[PDB]
Amino acid sequence: SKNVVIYADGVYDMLHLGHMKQLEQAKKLFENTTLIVGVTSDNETKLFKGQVVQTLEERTETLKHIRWVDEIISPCPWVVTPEFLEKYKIDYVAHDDDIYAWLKRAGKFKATQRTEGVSTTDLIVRILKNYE
Amino acid sequence: SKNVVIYADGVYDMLHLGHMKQLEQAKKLFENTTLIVGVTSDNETKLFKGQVVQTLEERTETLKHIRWVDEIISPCPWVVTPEFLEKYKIDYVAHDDDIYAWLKRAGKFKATQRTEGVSTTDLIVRILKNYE
Ligand SMILES: O=C(O)c1ccncc1
Ligand SMILES: O=C(O)c1ccncc1
Repeated sequence: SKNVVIYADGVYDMLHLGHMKQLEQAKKLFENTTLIVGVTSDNETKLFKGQVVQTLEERTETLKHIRWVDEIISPCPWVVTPEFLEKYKIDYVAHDDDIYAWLKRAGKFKATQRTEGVSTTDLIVRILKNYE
Repeated sequence: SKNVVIYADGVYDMLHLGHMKQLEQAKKLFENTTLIVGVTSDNETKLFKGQVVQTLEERTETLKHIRWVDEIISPCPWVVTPEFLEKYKIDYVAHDDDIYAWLKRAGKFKATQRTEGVSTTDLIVRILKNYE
């Protein structure tokens, strides 16, 4: 039945299994979907969120290799607007966890979940606790 | 035309863009392929190659999220045998760079290439040279 357009934005820095579980989840919200991933720009991220270690090109080249990803918007806008939804014909925005209030109010919000500990920072911890 | 079975084995530890470029390359050796990825066991790797930081389960869960990967054998045998080719009906083995001599001799070897510097170890270097 109807193909549903899903939009998930993020930094997607040092992409780990937690990101991928999230993308798979968005991708499978409905039986027939197109998953659009948005990749935040270097400057906006570092100005609003924090340090990023991978460039925009690098963070986006990786997402191209993920099975669940159908389209990539890179760079994507930092805030999602109603115009943005209409331009890309987006039916739902998928993200963890108001700045999402207006999307919930419109019934266009689908919550997805983070997976803890599986991150690339916590992997060096493992390498490092080879040493007392 | 004919669907070609491709087999690429590896450790696939802390999967980076270099691994993924390799898998994409194997996947696209022929127009119609099935790419089988083999994931080496924890013990055999640590006994023959070196330390691995991710478990077998973890290294395999990640590969499931890669677009190019059609089938996963986990754990895969450490050495590839002619029996192994017949059991999984494999037409070509894809790997970098003899222990591949017999496969070349049989015309069943397809070379793929590593991409340098894009590895997860070299990313902490980048984080770290935030400090003089
Ligand atoms: O990663 C995030 O929370 C984010 C997503 C989209 N725009 C800005 C930040
Ligand atoms: O990563 C490798 O070189 C390897 C591949 C398959 N069997 C053992 C080692």
